[PDB]
Amino acid sequence: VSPSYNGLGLTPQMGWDNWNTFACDVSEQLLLDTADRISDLGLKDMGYKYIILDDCWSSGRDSDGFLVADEQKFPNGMGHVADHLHNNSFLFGMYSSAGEYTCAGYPGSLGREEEDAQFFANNRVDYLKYANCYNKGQFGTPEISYHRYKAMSDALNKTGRPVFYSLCNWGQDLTFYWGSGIANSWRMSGDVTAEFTRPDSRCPCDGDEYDCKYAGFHCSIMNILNKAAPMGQNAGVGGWNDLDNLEVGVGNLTDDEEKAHFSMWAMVKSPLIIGANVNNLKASSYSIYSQASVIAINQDSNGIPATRVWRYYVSDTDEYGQGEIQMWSGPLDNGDQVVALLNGGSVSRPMNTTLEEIFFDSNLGSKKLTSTWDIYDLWANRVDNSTASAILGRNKTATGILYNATEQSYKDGLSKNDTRLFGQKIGSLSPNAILNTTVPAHGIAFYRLRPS
Amino acid sequence: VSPSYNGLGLTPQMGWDNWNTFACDVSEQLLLDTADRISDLGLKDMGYKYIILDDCWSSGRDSDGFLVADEQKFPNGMGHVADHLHNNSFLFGMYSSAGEYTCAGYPGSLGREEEDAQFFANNRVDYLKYANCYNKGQFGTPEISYHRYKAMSDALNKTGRPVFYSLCNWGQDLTFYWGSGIANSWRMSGDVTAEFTRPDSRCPCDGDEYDCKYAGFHCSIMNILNKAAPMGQNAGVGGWNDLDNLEVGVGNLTDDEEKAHFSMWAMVKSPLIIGANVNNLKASSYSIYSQASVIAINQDSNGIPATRVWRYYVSDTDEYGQGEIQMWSGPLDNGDQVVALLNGGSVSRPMNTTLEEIFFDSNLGSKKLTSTWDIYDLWANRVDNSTASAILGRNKTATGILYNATEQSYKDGLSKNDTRLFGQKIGSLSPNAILNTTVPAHGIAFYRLRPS
Amino acid sequence: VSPSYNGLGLTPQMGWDNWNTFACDVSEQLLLDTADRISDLGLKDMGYKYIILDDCWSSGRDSDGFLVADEQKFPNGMGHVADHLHNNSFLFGMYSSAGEYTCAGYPGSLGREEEDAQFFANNRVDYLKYANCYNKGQFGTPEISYHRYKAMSDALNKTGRPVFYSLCNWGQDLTFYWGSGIANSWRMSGDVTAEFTRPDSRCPCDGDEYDCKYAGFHCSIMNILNKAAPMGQNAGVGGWNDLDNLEVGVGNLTDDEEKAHFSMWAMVKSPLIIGANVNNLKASSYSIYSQASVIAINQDSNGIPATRVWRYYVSDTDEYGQGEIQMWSGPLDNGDQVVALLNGGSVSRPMNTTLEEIFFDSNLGSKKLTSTWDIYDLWANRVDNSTASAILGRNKTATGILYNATEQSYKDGLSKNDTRLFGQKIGSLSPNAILNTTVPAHGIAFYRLRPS
Amino acid sequence: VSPSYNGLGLTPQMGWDNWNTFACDVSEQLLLDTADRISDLGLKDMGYKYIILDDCWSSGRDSDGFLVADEQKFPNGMGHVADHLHNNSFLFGMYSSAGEYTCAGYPGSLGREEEDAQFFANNRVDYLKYANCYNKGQFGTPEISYHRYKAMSDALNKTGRPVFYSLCNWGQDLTFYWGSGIANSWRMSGDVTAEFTRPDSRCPCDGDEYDCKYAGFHCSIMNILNKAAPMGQNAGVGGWNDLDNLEVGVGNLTDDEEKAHFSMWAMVKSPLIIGANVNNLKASSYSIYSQASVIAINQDSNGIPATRVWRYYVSDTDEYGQGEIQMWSGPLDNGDQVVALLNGGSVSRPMNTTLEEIFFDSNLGSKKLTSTWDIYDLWANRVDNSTASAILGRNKTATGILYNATEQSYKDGLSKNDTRLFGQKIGSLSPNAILNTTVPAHGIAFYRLRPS
Ligand SMILES: OC[C@H]1O[C@H](OC[C@H]2O[C@H](O[C@]3(CO)O[C@H](CO)[C@@H](O)[C@@H]3O)[C@H](O)[C@@H](O)[C@@H]2O)[C@H](O)[C@@H](O)[C@H]1O
Ligand SMILES: OC[C@H]1O[C@H](OC[C@H]2O[C@H](O[C@]3(CO)O[C@H](CO)[C@@H](O)[C@@H]3O)[C@H](O)[C@@H](O)[C@@H]2O)[C@H](O)[C@@H](O)[C@H]1O
Ligand SMILES: OC[C@H]1O[C@H](OC[C@H]2O[C@H](O[C@]3(CO)O[C@H](CO)[C@@H](O)[C@@H]3O)[C@H](O)[C@@H](O)[C@@H]2O)[C@H](O)[C@@H](O)[C@H]1O
Ligand SMILES: OC[C@H]1O[C@H](OC[C@H]2O[C@H](O[C@]3(CO)O[C@H](CO)[C@@H](O)[C@@H]3O)[C@H](O)[C@@H](O)[C@@H]2O)[C@H](O)[C@@H](O)[C@H]1O
Ligand SMILES: *[C@H]1O[C@H](CO)[C@@H](O)[C@H](O[C@@H]2O[C@H](CO)[C@@H](O)[C@H](O)[C@H]2NC(C)=O)[C@H]1NC(C)=O
Ligand SMILES: *[C@H]1O[C@H](CO)[C@@H](O)[C@H](O[C@@H]2O[C@H](CO)[C@@H](O)[C@H](O)[C@H]2NC(C)=O)[C@H]1NC(C)=O
Ligand SMILES: *[C@@H]1O[C@H](CO)[C@@H](O)[C@H](O)[C@H]1NC(C)=O
Ligand SMILES: *[C@@H]1O[C@H](CO)[C@@H](O)[C@H](O)[C@H]1NC(C)=O
Ligand SMILES: *[C@@H]1O[C@H](CO)[C@@H](O)[C@H](O)[C@H]1NC(C)=O
Repeated sequence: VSPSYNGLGLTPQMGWDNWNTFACDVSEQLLLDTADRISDLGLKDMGYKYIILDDCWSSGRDSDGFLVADEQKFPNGMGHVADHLHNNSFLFGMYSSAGEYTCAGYPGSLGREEEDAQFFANNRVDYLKYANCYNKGQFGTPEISYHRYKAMSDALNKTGRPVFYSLCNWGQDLTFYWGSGIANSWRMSGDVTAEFTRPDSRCPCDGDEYDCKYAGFHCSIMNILNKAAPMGQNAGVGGWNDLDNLEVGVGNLTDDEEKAHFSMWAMVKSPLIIGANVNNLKASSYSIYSQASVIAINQDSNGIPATRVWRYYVSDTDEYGQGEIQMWSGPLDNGDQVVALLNGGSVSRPMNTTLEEIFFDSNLGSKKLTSTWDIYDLWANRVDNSTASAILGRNKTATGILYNATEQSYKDGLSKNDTRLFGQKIGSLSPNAILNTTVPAHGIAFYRLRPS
Repeated sequence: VSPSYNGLGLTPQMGWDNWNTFACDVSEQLLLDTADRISDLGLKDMGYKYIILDDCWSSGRDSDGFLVADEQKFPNGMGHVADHLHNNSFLFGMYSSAGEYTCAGYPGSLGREEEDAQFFANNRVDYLKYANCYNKGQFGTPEISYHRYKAMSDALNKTGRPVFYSLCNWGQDLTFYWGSGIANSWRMSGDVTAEFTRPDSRCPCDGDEYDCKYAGFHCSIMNILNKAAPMGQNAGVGGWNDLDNLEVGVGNLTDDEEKAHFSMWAMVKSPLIIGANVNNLKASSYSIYSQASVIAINQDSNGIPATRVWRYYVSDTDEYGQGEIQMWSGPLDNGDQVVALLNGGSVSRPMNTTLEEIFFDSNLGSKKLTSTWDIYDLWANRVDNSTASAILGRNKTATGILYNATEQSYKDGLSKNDTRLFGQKIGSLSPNAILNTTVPAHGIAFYRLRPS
Repeated sequence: VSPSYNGLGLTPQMGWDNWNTFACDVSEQLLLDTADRISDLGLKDMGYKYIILDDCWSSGRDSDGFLVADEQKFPNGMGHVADHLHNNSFLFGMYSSAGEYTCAGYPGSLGREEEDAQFFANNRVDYLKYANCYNKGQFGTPEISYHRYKAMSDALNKTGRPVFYSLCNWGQDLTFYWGSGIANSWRMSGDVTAEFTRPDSRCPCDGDEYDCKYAGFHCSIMNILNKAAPMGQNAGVGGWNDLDNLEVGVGNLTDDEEKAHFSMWAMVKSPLIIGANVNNLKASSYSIYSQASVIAINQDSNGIPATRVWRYYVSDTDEYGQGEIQMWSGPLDNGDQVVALLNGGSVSRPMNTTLEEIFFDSNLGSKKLTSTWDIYDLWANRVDNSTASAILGRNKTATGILYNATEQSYKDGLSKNDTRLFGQKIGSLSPNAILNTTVPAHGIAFYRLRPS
Repeated sequence: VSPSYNGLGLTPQMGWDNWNTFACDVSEQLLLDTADRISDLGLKDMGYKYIILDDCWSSGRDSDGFLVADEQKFPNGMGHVADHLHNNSFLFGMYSSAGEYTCAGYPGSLGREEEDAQFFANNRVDYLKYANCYNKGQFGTPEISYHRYKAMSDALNKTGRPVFYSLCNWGQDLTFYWGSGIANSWRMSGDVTAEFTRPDSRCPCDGDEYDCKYAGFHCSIMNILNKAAPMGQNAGVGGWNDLDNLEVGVGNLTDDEEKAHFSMWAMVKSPLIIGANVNNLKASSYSIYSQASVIAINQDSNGIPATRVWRYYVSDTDEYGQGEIQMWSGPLDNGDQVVALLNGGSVSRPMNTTLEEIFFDSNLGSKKLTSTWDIYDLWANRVDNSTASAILGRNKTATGILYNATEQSYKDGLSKNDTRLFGQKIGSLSPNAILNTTVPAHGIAFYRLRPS
């Protein structure tokens, strides 16, 4: 633990990014309509405050060296978009790269940090995603990468405007070590894709290679989670490990895969950023994004990422030869404990654990191991497929259905003991007893344990 | 994507180099005769414009510190060779090393970049191959290697002469990351040899070791292709991965090995540089170099290297214990798709793929997966062994037989739909159907798919 | 061998640290009571001189930039604690980090080395544990880490006060190479835990990965010993490999595990620092800490760490799939030899060795291989469970029971031949004969061999 | 190839070092007696010119900062020893470390390069072995190690005295790349030991790990040879890979192991430095050192290290689980070829090769593959055990028995075709025929092939 370097990111950020679906194809209308839609679906009031505009937004640089927004896509300027967003209680996020160009080939900020930082402040920006493309060889050791990213960190501070600073260097040069003191969140891997396990030649580093020299992209959900496992210890209040935007609602993942993906991202205190097209979001995906129970885990005050307790490879492998089972446990602020039984195998299986395994750093005969604990299924009481369809199809309102965090912070709700945030009690676990369930293929059992 | 740093290399370079056969043994006559021969065989007009003179060309340095060409080998100077080449519509390329000496022990350019750059400009040079021998410990991190190669990059720019800058550092210190902003192409491995699979003690890094600390040489064709697989994502217009000169016509590769080698080099957008002795070139090798269909893939406008979709090891291993099968797919500018089924096994085998595998980043129900595609064998209509022999034996002319890119750029030919550039339609692939062929040992099936 | 850079640490340091049990929860009273208790139990006079106060002791920094001790925990200041300790013949140790903050988030010493060094001298400090948290990207190569730690090394020297300088960078950037010239001891791994073999996701580097890029913590006893194995050759008089505080009396290790852990730590010349709560220490653990025989090995004059002679994996694996057997041998100053037969297997087993294996660098027919050697069980004559309980329960005094090193240095005792420091002779080993024993699961046979 | 940076080391150096047997225990008498003995046994006139004094020779530094020789060991100074050596036609070599201290703890030369260099010149030194102990963190990248060793390289040059500069950094930071331009030879691994295959915990890097981060020591003969295999390509006239002093006559290697060890060291163009006590040298070891045939390979003009053609692991493993077979081939200056069939297996076995395998870089139908070659056993006509005993026991003189290179350089002898230097013709190898022999366990078949 250390204080937030800039007072922001006391919990992981939440919001939305246009990349995963719209890529370069962007506009003022797309952004604002989507913003409205996110607000209308009640996701904004769940915490999804950040509207993040990605790459391909500028047209070039003007006479003063300052950045110029592509007026075809943005005919009123950027600050105009910020204002619309602020008026609807959103926060506004923009994109750049710590290099000559951005990953799509547009002007980059390397050596031009102050001008660009000021441009973002001038256009009333709250959040900067800062990439790693075309960095002119300014990487390869922790020090050199640290200074390149400190440049913009300092540049933003100089503008006097509070800006949530999001590093996007894919974990290059061991970012988990040096991120906290200059940033609020750092990407720790190459880009995620809508694949749960699939290895990819574009993502050469496997799950064990947290110190990757070619981060790449099209990395699977399990590849990134596996890379993040040891990094939890270097995350905390004010500085988080970023496992990339959520793929829930994107591509062709199963409901089980989407739950597992969303739960784990929340349990390791990763930024929860919607990658889906909210105007073309399916019901099952929508109810996953809106699971207040799980969001509460991610938004835990004085957040601590969960720890992977064990991992075994299984003979039940998928079409890609992948198959492993995992257990994760983690402390919660109010004395509770998160537990995940993760079945990455190709077949439905029984999974089990004990109190000894759950409270991994507790000695024999200690309170936690000698007490009885109530088990809450965090996935219970999820918005059903019919209700979600109705809300998405504008027939119903989200009001009264989805938990409102604007009305009542997650911390408050936990203090008040909202069944809304704790899921449903399905039983209890006692010393010398075993917790057992059936966990679907590529699925999860996700519990919150409370003392009896 | 980013713009070409110097406006050159909008497609991968094509041409010829004396090293693979003649090594140090060089002369004005060898160069000029070969140039004429390349022109006469019609290869020049296919795109093979660059005549690259390699090592062992200088005799020392003169009183002014400037380089001096070995007058026994070059009695008229270098600019005299340039002129002959320009007159015959060739472009002229020379060699140096970012070190104290060249790999053969001749004067090197380290710390003497401006003088040497100017010398090349003064002798009207269009292309520089810039090696990595005797670099005085100026390597080991990306930064230090970047600055060493930037030195000459800057030095060439200062001369005001357009020069195609070809890096030859064998991928040391992760060149794929930093090459684009200062160069047009970069060697990404140690030297190739006329072996398809053979591991070599002089090339200690295997196919998976793209981050190699001892690049070495005598690396097999499959060793280099395997190293290049993840690097595709860091190549594009103006900056290419260089998998070293072609070994087609050199050594004792089979026809199938030569086709596979040539196709893959083209599909990953590698420089296509003839390493063969064109005055002693055999028929089968000649027809491979002259396959307009395959060159069109390499010379695709807005070029994107193909992606390796899958790779499996097989029990059919050769004399060296090597045996793997690969599938590669890649987007083409006009909406087409390149597909390669690569049999690196020791035995002829059936190979298969689907549309789902071919369009690897396409969601279910999307156009590409729901449409029907016509399959074109890119190796059809190749110059036969009799015709090629006749052309090489001067009995026939290449004119009217080989596609003339000078007369009609590859892009135009693709727009005009020249059967010359598309191969022969052998069928079509529909959703839920499987594409199946028989692929020879160490051979390839190489397709272009067009929408129906 | 090289002289001690500062004249201290001629043998490995011994003492106690509050972290392993009390963590942040500390006070003047806790420290002083514990000090008294350590003295009363006779451990002080065995060599456990250093009372090391860990993290969470400061409240902030004062107006002059100097450090300020948290007056709630320390209402008389630090020098007041030093004095009480000096008066009772203890030495006083404090904590800081070569970073912006300490690992618990309190003021760190990076860039503020002189002020902080002076503060420690002013408060009459004898020992500094200097951590690696929040180091602002000042790591990644040996050189950069070396200078960061040299900064404080120099800063302490400037104060003119003798200070035992203990590095705590977890072996990052190959500390064993550069530690000796600027420090007395260096942590060579991430934090130990009360687990003998258990792999942990928070400690990603296994036993073979001595060059670890994410040191982590919760590393098992065998994980750290395995990492230390090759490092012996870079330790000696004045500069030692530090395998972290002893876990004897902490958590739930078996008696056999505690003996193995304690013996090995001693045999490799690691600092012997009590991590146990001495006010809640159990009998068996107490008798282990008080084994004069084993301490004599650690405190050997002109100390040389032992060498691991062999290591095999066995099918007798524990609940964590871990199971290996090891033999270690090491020269002693008086011509004797330490031998350890280490059974990390899950089952009791016979273990054997010869003189050829014991004297691993001795040629055939040399004196050591041709002589006969007496075998001394170093674990014989250990304080029994009844006597220790009595001493801990204040019924008996340690005086007359525990060896007094203050009264008679270990070297003297070895010269005088105290059966107290040599254990019990259990037999002899002759050329061509085999030394065989039964070694318990997770246990050790620990011998001193003397010439007949 | 590149010229020798200083004109020395046109062939690998030959001589003797006191370390392998006498370690720190040294004197003027030991050195001079040994020198006389080496001369009397006729080894000096075989090329063993360099008498290298190792560590533990100085007593401290004098008032001027200059080095002071330990007058108990050297009561006449060092130049006095040089003179005795020059008078007997020897060359004199001394030791230092690019660090604060030497490996035994005596004054080191880091930051004091000029004074020390001048001290060596003043005492008429011809050769410097320059170690890597206590280097104050000045390693970790190629550049930093390069400059540290360039310091002394420059310092020696400044003295104007020709000095053979021998690097001893154990291959740290890829020395094979940067050694040539500043040195004559570089250690490429940790210290050798009298073990043929034995893995050792003090030498953690295996045979494949040429890029070692903890070089260590007590590395086996096969461990070092395996590390050196890829490095041949970076050695040549003026700059050689050093595989450490010869262990022939030291410890308890078999005659077959000693032959294999000596042959391979010669074939890869390593320095041939006697590590044995020449006053206690056994017959079989003596005849190995004196095999003119094999020395001629090492001392080949325009020397090129041999290439390992293939390597397979065998089921015939020794007590340490080690067992591999190797074939090495290499070009010789006069057009001949060295061939080694190396049996690292535990059992005697038949080994075979063809001309295609021997001439690994020759195409089918080329002269070398189509010609017939005469096979010469390089180990034939070796001094027998009786004659060697007599010479060592002073009964006979070496004169007329051992080849005299002082009288006739190896190059001359090869030109004159001395059966003395070629071994005995045992047959011939023709195209499509197989060369087969029986090779002993841990033994070698070592051939020179000549065209018929
Ligand atoms: O472009 C915005 C992108 O930046 C970050 O990217 C990492 C990724 O960038 C490139 O990927 C893409 C494919 O999505 O490839 C082309 C450029 O050739 C671009 O259209 C696009 O960015 C590189 O090709 C990859 O090497 C690199 O891994 C960021 O992580 C993304 O979220 C996104 O914001
Ligand atoms: O010399 C021209 C050569 O430079 C580059 O070199 C890498 C390669 O150089 C040396 O190998 C040599 C140089 O003459 O190449 C032949 C092999 O056919 C050998 O006779 C000789 O050793 C170094 O010795 C090697 O370590 C190194 O791998 C460039 O990459 C080549 O394309 C070529 O232009
Ligand atoms: O001492 C001369 C030695 O220097 C080089 O060795 C590296 C090696 O040195 C140390 O080994 C020895 C044992 O031989 O250990 C003691 C004290 O530690 C010394 O007397 C002696 O040098 C280190 O312990 C090792 O870690 C280190 O690797 C050189 O390589 C040798 O050839 C020789 O010249
Ligand atoms: O706080 C003093 C501590 O510093 C060293 O620890 C390394 C260890 O620090 C961090 O862990 C901490 C502190 O131990 O433990 C909890 C749980 O994470 C946090 O409050 C705090 O950050 C890092 O998280 C770990 O990655 C790192 O390994 C030292 O080694 C200890 O002996 C102790 O003095
Ligand atoms: C994944 O593939 C499924 C087929 O199993 C397909 O249904 C999804 O595409 C969506 O189909 C919907 C038809 O009910 C359509 O209304 C929706 O717009 C479409 N989504 C997109 C992005 O084209 C596929 N899912 C996704 C997210 O692509
Ligand atoms: C290795 O062990 C052999 C027995 O296998 C032994 O003979 C060697 O010792 C040497 O023996 C010589 C007579 O054969 C004797 O003259 C010599 O003094 C002796 N060397 C030493 C150091 O004692 C052993 N060889 C070595 C080199 O130690
Ligand atoms: C600027 O930096 C200081 C810390 O030096 C911090 O307290 C402050 O909040 C930062 N301000 C902004 C606007 O980022
Ligand atoms: C003393 O107690 C320990 C338990 O901590 C036990 O394991 C050990 O065997 C006892 N000692 C003896 C000699 O039995
Ligand atoms: C010479 O003696 C050695 C003993 O070490 C033995 O290996 C070898 O076989 C002997 N030579 C002959 C020719 O018998």
